[PDB]
Amino acid sequence: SEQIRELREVIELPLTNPELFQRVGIIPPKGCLLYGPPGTGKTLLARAVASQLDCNFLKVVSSSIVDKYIGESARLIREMFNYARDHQPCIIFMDEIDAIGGRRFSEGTSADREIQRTLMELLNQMDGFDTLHRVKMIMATNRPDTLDPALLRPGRLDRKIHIDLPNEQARLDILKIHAGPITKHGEIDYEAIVKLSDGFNGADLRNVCTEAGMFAIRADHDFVVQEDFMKAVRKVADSKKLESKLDYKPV
Amino acid sequence: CGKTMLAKAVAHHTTAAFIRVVGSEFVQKYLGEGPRMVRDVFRLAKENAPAIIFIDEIDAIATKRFDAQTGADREVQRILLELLNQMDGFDQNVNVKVIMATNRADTLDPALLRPGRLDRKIEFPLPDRRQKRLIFSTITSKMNLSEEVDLEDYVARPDKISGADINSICQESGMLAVRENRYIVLAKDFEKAYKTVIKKDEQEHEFYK
Amino acid sequence: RYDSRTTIFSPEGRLYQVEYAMEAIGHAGTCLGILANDGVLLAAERRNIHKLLDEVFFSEKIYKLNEDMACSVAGITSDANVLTNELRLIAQRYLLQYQEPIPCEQLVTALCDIKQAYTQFGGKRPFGVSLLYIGWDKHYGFQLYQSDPSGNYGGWKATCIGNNSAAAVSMLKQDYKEGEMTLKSALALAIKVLNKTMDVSKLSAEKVEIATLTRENGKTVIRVLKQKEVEQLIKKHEEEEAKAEREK
Amino acid sequence: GYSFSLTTFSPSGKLVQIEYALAAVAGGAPSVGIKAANGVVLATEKKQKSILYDERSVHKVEPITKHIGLVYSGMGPDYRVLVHRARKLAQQYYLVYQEPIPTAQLVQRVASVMQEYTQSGGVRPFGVSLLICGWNEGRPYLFQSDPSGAYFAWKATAMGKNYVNGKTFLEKRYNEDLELEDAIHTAILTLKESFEGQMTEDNIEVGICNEAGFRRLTPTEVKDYLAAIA
Amino acid sequence: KEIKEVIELPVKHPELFEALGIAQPKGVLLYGPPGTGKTLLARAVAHHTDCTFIRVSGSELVQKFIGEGARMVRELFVMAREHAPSIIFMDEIDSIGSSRLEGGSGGDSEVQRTMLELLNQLDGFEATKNIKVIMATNRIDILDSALLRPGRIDRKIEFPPPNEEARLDILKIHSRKMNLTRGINLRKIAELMPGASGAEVKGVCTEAGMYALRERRVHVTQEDFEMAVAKVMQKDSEKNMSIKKLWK
Amino acid sequence: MDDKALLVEVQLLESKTYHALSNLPKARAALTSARTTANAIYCPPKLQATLDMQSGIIHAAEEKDWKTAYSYFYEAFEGYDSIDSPKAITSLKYMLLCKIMLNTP
Amino acid sequence: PGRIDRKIEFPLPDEKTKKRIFQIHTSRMTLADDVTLDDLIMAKDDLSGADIKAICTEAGLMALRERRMKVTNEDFKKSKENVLYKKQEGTPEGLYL
Amino acid sequence: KRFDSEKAGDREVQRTMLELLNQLDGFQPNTQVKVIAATNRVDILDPALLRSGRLDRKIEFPMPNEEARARIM
Amino acid sequence: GGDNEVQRTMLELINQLDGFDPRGNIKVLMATNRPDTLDPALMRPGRL
Amino acid sequence: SAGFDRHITIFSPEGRLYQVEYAFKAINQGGLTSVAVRGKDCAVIVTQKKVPDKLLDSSTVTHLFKITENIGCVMTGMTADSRSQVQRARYEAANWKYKYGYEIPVDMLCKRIADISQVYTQNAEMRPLGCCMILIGIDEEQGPQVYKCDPAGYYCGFKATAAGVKQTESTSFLEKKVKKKFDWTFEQTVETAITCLSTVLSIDFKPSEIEVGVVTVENPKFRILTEAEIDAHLVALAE
Ligand SMILES: Nc1ncnc2c1ncn2[C@@H]1O[C@H](COP(=O)(O)OP(=O)(O)OP(=O)(O)O)[C@@H](O)[C@H]1O
Ligand SMILES: [Mg+2]
Ligand SMILES: [Mg+2]
Repeated sequence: SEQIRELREVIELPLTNPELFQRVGIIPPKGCLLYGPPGTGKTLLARAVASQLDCNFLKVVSSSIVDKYIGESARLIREMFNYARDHQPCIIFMDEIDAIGGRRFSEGTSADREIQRTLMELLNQMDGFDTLHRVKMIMATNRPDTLDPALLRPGRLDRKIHIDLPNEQARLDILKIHAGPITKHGEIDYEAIVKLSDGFNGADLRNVCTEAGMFAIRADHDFVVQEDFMKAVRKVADSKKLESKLDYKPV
Repeated sequence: CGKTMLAKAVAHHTTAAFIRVVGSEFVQKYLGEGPRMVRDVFRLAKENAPAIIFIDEIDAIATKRFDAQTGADREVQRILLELLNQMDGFDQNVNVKVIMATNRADTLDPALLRPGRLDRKIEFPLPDRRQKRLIFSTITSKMNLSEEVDLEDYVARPDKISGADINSICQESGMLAVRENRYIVLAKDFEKAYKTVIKKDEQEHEFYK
Repeated sequence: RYDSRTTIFSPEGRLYQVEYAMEAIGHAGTCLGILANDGVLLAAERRNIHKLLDEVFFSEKIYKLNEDMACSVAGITSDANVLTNELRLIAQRYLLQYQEPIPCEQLVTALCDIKQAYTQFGGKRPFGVSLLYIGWDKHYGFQLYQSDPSGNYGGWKATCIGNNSAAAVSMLKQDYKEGEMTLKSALALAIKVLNKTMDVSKLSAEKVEIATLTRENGKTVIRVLKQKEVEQLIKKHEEEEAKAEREK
Repeated sequence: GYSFSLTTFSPSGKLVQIEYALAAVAGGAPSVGIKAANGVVLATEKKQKSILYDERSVHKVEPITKHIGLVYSGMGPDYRVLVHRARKLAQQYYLVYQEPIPTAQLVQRVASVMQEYTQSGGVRPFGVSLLICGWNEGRPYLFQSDPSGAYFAWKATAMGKNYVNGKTFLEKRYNEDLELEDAIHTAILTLKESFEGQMTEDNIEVGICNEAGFRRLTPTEVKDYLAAIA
Repeated sequence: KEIKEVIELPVKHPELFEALGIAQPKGVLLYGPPGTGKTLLARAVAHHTDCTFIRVSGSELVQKFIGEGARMVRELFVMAREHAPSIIFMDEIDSIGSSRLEGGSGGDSEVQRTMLELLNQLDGFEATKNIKVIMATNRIDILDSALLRPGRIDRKIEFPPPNEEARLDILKIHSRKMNLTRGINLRKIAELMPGASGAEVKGVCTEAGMYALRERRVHVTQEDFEMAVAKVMQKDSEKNMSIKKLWK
Repeated sequence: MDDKALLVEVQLLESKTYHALSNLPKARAALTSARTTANAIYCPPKLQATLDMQSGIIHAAEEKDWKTAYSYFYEAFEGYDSIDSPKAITSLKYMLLCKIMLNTP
Repeated sequence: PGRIDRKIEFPLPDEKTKKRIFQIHTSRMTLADDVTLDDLIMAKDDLSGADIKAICTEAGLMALRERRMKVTNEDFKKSKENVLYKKQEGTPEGLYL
Repeated sequence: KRFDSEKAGDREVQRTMLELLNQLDGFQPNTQVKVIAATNRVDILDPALLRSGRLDRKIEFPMPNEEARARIM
Repeated sequence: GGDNEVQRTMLELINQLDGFDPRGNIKVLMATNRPDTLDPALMRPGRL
Repeated sequence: SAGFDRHITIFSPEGRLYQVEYAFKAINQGGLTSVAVRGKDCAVIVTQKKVPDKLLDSSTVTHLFKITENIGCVMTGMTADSRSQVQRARYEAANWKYKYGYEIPVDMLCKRIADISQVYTQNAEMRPLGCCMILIGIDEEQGPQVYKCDPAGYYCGFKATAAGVKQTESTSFLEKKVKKKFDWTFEQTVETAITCLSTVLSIDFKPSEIEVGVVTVENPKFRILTEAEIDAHLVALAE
């Protein structure tokens, strides 16, 4: 609830009101950095910004523009603006800002400026300095080992915000969303699920309600009994514990 | 210290064919593509008008200083050799100009630094006094400040500021009034925007001083 | 490769770590001693003569060591102070034992056995220091010796240092004297040799150093001669250039 | 690179790990030292990371004997080792000779201590350079050691960060004959060249040598000295 | 005059080497420090050769695909048989032609694959005639010891930095179209260069005339040169002195 | 000679009288030689503001640079802050004149 | 073996068959009677067969350089210098004895 | 991992690859034409190209532990 | 990139060696000098 | 970049060295935060406990460690390296009384601790004890003090102190806290020592989840607070 709105008017007020950007005069507010887990945050609260106007979305895979000689990439900048010119502030949704095929380490093998040959030219040429009609960019990625120290100026990552994985009570929010269109009795103590649940991931609590229906396929439950969710936590959360490579942090 | 801005300022009031090239997209893989991209620039340049070739950074590959008894370092070394061959090789005279920009210049090759190839050497200081006044004037000239809060109280400060961070101060106080719904800077935020960007001491672990 | 510790031969007799140390002394100072009847001399060069130093010792390259011997130095300064404090401590051990001064050869071999012993023992370093020797004894008189990082040595009549001033050895043979080896004939030879090798022209007196050793009434005084009489020695050689152009 | 270690040479030049140890000296706090006609002035820079740090707890100007002081530019944790070494070493002269040790004699011996950690290999060199002062036999002295083991005799110098700006300052500044009171005036004026924003009575810390012995200045005088005297 | 002996003389008068009874030379190497007239002498010959002149810079023989990056070198020299007298020139062989290194994922094979064809189209089963090569680069000791053999390159020609008599003549060429007033001595200015490159004499000539341009003046005095000497000539400016005295 | 601080006086005083005789480019060259001479002195503790005023004078005589010459006049007044009052009061005359001429009254 | 059955070394020559190298490459050139072939052979003991062909061509160029047809010892004194100055100074100093 | 070129080569394989990607997203996931795939090395495949509604279920095959070896023998 | 077309021929060899439709009476002999640098897909028994 | 000196303790080209500054992020696996506050003539340690099991006891959990009768400390970092650090602290505190005949100052003890942590950096071949130590004590003619020792061998005494995971958030609160000139009358100290940790961690803890060590000019003995009077100070701030 704090981050529905902290991202809202930092995008809304510059696009709705460009006239205050001549009452003092600076064009520059070009969006926040959404960093944290994968979870459901990257895809779902992007649709929370879609609540008023918004729409646009499109998609930025962060891969088809990152071709090496940037004479093509600068055309691949303005190729995406062929639809962003068709409107008012178009809202270029951008997925996996910092993600390449595989992993990204420091400056050794191909974990290099292949982003930053494109990336520092985007914030120059997409919007802000070279711009058209107060289009808004929304940076969002969760990996980033190497970054620009000049990215922290007002005009690239004007304000940053971190997404956290647990709440133990926004579980129950996301739980009752996924305990929605599934047939049951209303027999469910939903907090008795949550206290026995240890998932700590919003995308993986989606998997918990999925496997509880698999326990409902078991023993011929057209409904879902309250035991099936307790069966589901012991199957899903144990499968989460049995995976290695547990070092990931966005910078 | 305002390096690339000076290159952009030449491109307005010239009648040339300005060409800017980052010094990073030819240090890539695919052995042989690196030195050919140097040829692809100059064949495009010398076929054209009086032109300006602005190489952005060669703080990267610019220095021999050893014989590489390794692999994939002579490919690093030979791009300079291709750069020298089409800079002061044959005559190649008519109306080609080359501008480069780096950090500390003692690192790079002394073969580059002979005059006839790199005739001009220009050093950039930071924001000294009488130059903090001029940049504060011009940025706030095209900015509705409209107060009686004097800016020269921040001219006379120590903690020397790089010229890019002066641009960050005036834009941050623009955010630090509009976000609070003000149609004018009141310059009580201007103290906070000054104290924000000056804190780049990070951590340093309180160790090795 | 074979650039490991010094306790391993290359495939064929080429101790690479010893060769790396013997090339390091060419990028150092410049020292030379000359022939002399009834005397001997040393000559050195003042490096980094920047105007914010004191020189409180007024003797940097030269270290008077027993009573009638001194030495130059060339190489790593960290190893230089170790050897000089060791070498003075050899000569007093001999003097405590026999009540007679050390006769100028087996002092050198006493150090050269220490300098060798770091090439066979452990993973450390050889001494990266070569240095000269001047002295007088009862048996042979005035002498010159030349140390090496490997512990090898050798007597000489005129010698110098390498990659800095290896061309001076060609000049010492071309302007060689034998017999007519007085001190004033040798000091005129010294300022001429340092003129070409030190590439800074006109040879300011603050860049050089001259130390002598004579034999007077059985005392063997050792002179580190002051900067005032360096001046009239340089201007004598500057006069000889204007006299030599009369043939032109 | 060859380096990686201390007990072997490079095929071309010198020991590389000692050169890397000097890089930690240049990344330290700035310092300055000026030898005047009647005394030597030491002055250094001392800023806390926060307003919480008690400034009167750990000191920079540190006396060795009653006529010898010492500062540094490097890492303070390595600094406390060779200070305690130089204390006990200075007493060993006094137990033998019954005479206060001259300033040229410690630097023979303290540099031989910093010599010994450049050996072996299983050890690291220091990351600290020093400045040693004192007024023995009338004439005052000002020396400088290094982690390699060499030493000097300065008229005036400056270590730490931005030392090239302080050196070109002092090259244009330092004359031969001034008193100690004029020497502190140009020793804070060279600290103002590379310091941070505010300079209070707690940001600097200054010690002096008279012929009446070594003394470090309390902040009562240093406030009154920096009060509008440039 | 050595280049006349190897290029002009076999082309103009081949019957001399018939009567004398020796083979004719075909290999020229040019070396030295940078800025010592290595590329004028290519262009001066090419202006007066009365012959085919084939310019090959030493770095376009790699392309991007293996095998075709080599074979055009074989197609290069066989095209020189069409214009049957010819001179082919190399730019800056510090590229391909360096050293046969080891295998593994180190060195490079394809650099060697091109180099072996250069090693063989002039010294293979079929010896060529009336085709002469000129190679020019610095870094003499790091090109490979299979094309440095005197079956391949017959003339190795240095280019030392010019003398004080020679710095005067270089100064007269570039100050020819420059317009000097009077009371001006070029020999004094030539003595202000303790070992200049020779190519930086132009940098003095351009910057001295540049001082008159900012004054809206055509007159050039001796004061304009003496300010331009300190501008062009610089130093490394090795700071902190601890590096110097670690290495005394 | 070897003394330096007297050269900065005589280079600056000639740049007055070449400007006083209405020779603009020769006063420019005498001022530029005064700048590169004044870079190697202990302190020009008052002569800096004396130098910085006539940096603004000759720059104002171009009738082309009415912004940076204002900065030279202002630095000269800051050097004249209560340590030379007769030369300080005339400094306001020039810097206000440069702000009139910049059409910002 | 099975593929290659002979391995043949070609070492640098001796002081005996080197005479045959100088003899053949001085077949059809006007040779003055002052010369001795064994001067350059015995004094220096390092150099290839392709070195010797370069010496014979360089000494012939020295005769036209000072207006001559016959070739004397002074040609070979300057030629044996000028050819051999393309191989570096030395290896190690007098450690071994 | 698809890479750019200039001499065709792989520049028909992605037209065969994307046709597999276009058809698999071409129909709704109504279970009747379930698709099975199997590889030996994961690090060649395109991970962001599957990820949501494409080939999605991970069925790894570990090595037999102790008794699974004794069962197979 | 690299040896792409070689891998397509090499993997086609694998799927007609084991997989669906076993071959029956086809015996395969291979010989090499450098056995270390071969694919573990061929090192599996059932193929070799 | 790194490479060069990321296994053993040698220098990096121009920079520093990494194995010591990897011990600074070796504290954070404890998952804990400690706060020390000196405002006036008393001194307060506060540190939470984290008990994840009912079979786990209560008495054998406390990180408050009594060094001498007038010197107490608290330990962060990993657990096993912390207790061996305390064994040296208890040992050399008694050697001062034996050699020199009086009670050791709290200032002198952190010199003796950080010099032992110094040798492990200078000389190699021992892991350098990834834990942090905070001291309090009463000094005659000097008042109370708060000291911190570091794994690198650094020490500095300072008024308001945080450690563990949340230094940069708690010290940011305490810079704004200790800027006004309010007096610190032994409950102004404790209530700020609670509410700083209570808002940075965001716990506003239940009474049985912490520890509070104290020392005061009146009774200079080191004192661990009773659970009953911990509740008394907790009901004092929330009136
Ligand atoms: N002796 C000379 N006389 C006249 N001009 C010279 C002389 N030597 C060098 N130059 C000048 O130097 C430039 C040519 O450079 P040069 O022919 O020395 O190539 P180079 O510098 O040897 O090649 P590289 O840069 O790879 O070392 C020309 O501007 C030329 O006028
Ligand atoms: Mg730039
Ligand atoms: Mg050239």
